[PDB]
Amino acid sequence: DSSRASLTRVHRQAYARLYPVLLVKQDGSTIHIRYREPRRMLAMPIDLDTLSPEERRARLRKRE
Amino acid sequence: ERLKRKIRKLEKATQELIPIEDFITPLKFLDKARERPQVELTFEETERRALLLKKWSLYKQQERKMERDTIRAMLEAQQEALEELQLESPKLHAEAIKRDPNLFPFEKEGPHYTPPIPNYQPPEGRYNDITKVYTQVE
Amino acid sequence: GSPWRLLGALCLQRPPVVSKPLTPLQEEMASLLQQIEIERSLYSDHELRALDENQRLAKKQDILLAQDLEDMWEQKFLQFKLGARITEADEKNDRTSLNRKLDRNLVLLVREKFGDQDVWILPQAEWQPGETLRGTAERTLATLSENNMEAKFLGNAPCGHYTFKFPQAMRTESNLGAKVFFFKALLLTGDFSQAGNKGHHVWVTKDELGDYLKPKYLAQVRRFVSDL
Amino acid sequence: YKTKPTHGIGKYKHLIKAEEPVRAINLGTDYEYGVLNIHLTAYDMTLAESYAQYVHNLCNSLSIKVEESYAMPTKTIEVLQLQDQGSKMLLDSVLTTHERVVQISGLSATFAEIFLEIIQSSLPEGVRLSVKEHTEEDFKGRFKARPELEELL
Amino acid sequence: VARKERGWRTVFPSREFWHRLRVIRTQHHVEALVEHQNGKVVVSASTREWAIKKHLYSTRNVVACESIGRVLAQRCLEAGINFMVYQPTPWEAASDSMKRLQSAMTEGGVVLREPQRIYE
Amino acid sequence: RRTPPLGPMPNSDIDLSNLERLEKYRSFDRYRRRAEQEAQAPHWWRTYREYFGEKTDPKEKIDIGLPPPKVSRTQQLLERKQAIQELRANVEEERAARLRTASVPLDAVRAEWERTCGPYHKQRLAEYYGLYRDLFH
RNA sequence: CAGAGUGUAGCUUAACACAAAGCACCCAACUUACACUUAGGAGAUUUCAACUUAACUUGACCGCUCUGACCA
Ligand SMILES: [Mg+2]
Repeated sequence: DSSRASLTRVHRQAYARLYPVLLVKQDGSTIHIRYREPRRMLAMPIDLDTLSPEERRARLRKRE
Repeated sequence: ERLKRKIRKLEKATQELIPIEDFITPLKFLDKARERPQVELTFEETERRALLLKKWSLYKQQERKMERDTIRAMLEAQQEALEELQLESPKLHAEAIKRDPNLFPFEKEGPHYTPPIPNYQPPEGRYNDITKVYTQVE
Repeated sequence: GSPWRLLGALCLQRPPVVSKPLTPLQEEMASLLQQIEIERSLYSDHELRALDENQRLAKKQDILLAQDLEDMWEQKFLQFKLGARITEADEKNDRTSLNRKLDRNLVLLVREKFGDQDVWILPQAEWQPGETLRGTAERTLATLSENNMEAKFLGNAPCGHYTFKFPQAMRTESNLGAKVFFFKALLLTGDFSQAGNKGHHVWVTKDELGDYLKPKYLAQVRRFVSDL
Repeated sequence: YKTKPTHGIGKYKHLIKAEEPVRAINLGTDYEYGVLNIHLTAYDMTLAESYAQYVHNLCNSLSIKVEESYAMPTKTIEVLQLQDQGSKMLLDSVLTTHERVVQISGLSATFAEIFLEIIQSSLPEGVRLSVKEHTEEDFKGRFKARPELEELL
Repeated sequence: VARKERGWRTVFPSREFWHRLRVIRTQHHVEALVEHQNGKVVVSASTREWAIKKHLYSTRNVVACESIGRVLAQRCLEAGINFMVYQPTPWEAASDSMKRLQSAMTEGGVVLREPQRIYE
Repeated sequence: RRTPPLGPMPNSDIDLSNLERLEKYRSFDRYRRRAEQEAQAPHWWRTYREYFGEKTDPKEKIDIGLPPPKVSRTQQLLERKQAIQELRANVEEERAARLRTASVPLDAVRAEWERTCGPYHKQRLAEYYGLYRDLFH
């Protein structure tokens, strides 16, 4: 299962403290990660540039 | 003619591997200000950590036993089917032992912690990559 | 030829959607590993930013302190609601839905009528000359209730095989029985449509496989079906 | 001595595979795959490294030759989320992507389904498993580019 | 004055001794032997023995290796064996198990170094 | 002119067709363990054991002592297994072993040793000292 | 259900007794990883009797595999 190789720690001799952070993906699924600051959740945003030009013409008003 | 001679000699420079950031320690870490106080541990705590790691050795061993048994069960089941298929239809068996051509690339994603929320609108933004560029120079 | 009908079966599996819940010992080992990580870890940028605030208190320009930032961060997390790991299907025990038992791996079981009897089996289709045995298994997916399911067949070798013999009335020199060869596949995307969801299909885990399958049939299905 | 029955009692080089003191390509037979690359990409460096170690040790248990185990250059991405009631994107967080590659050769045709099942089921959360057949393009991806060479082209 | 088997310079271990201490560590047990250069075993202590095994929590840890040394040292003195050579590998010598086992032998009266042969 | 070997040659079972697939030693200790075992075995070729090893009668040494005592292995194994489980149960025993403070009572060891392996260790010592060779031929 | 063989933990024609052994395994540290090495971890005679003894020979007992029957 997922727990087969999940439980671990940073194996570097010198490393800065990392805090567990829930990364919320665009679909809304969340995965635990290690982040520099003691945040509780991180949300990955939808990138506007990827949007096609036909949609952006009509999504310009929708974005508002 | 001069251009051709140069092209032949260009390959003498061997390729150089791209450094890996993960292995390279950051310089900021060297500073002794960014050092944990290194608090010592109590006697009772060392017992709890030692006994816990003893339990971990055996729990992991049982985990490996199930994985080893699972592969053994699958291998025997697959072999028996291959033996039966050969007897029943040798021509069909020959196809079954061939290597799958369209199998790869095989891409799989780890299971998330929570399932995706149906109605979730992520606040739009932009992804900017800071990856450096390393070019080999004679 | 032979009195054995060659049939190909499909072992369609839905791989875990969510990570499994850590067990008691794993819950302890996880905390110990986190504790050990902190002890051997150098001070983080946020940690140092907080030490400066402590020095300021002893003596007596960022208005927001390190602790103040953490308070704001916590508020946002509490507001956000995570997707339920245990779905509404688990409450209703609706075994016809791909939503239930996200952590576990489900298998597809279809009810077909054989000898005027309702028997749960893996989707199967009779072999047609000129097609590989795995080709038959792929055909089983198409020859089902209306569905958009897409599957990734892993390899061409049969995972397992179950042999049964027809009853005396059906049993004859021409048709004694059938040879069923199973083929594993992963359900990448898609599900049975609402029109085809009336019944005769149940997504079940390995533990629940015995409830629907026969004794001898179950014994062979379990071998290749992964417990993990 | 040559004549004596014990001639050759101390020959050992046949026992050891000869090694010669740019790299030949390897492909597979109709019943075996060629060199394969197992790409373990995960935002958490520990999880990527952890599963790379697990896959390597699993290959040893199955007597599967592991040609090489290494890492790819870390990928850093800046997540600039729109500031409230503002038209200018502001940096919110930096996310690194860490990739570990385990190279295996000689994987059997029949056994491939068994191997993929085991390493697919044990995948940790947030870790992406991509298995690709080895190719010269991949090996050149770990070596720096030569603009000067391209300029001469 | 007895001659030691000199030679064997290109191979390991040396044969230039009258008695040697050999420690055999298995997956489950620890064994220490004192044997003559001719291959005969003079005295031995092993965790397989019930006399030693019943007083040990584990028969494969450092404590077992130290206990074997203490027991073997007593049996050595009773057999009149005061000197022997110990021929470990680089990793065996560094290990704490062999350090503790050697200390027990020396604290038990065994020198672990043999006197030089008297040629004249 | 070549002479056929007078027996199985060393390193002949090793299949050279699949050299890469064979399991290597990987460690000095594993090779040495196998090397010592091979040396002990008898060989058709000339060996150091022949010229330097003592020549003794092949017939087994006559045993002129008292008969061995009768022991019930099933009961003996039962009690010993229960004794070790009792010893290992104690938390103090595990802690002493983990912290490397535990020791064995030398006096108690020798008392049990005399009852169990001591007669066979004294026989080995007497054999090494030549007492049997000189006292009972 | 019936017949047949079969039984030490994963393997072993390990087990004379002085003893359930050797190796294969699992964790931690080292190693990018592997390997090596160090320091740790888990353990079996299916069960009960049969003349002292019996992991071993006898019977039952239980498990195991194989074959045939039942068997859509
Ligand atoms: Mg390891």
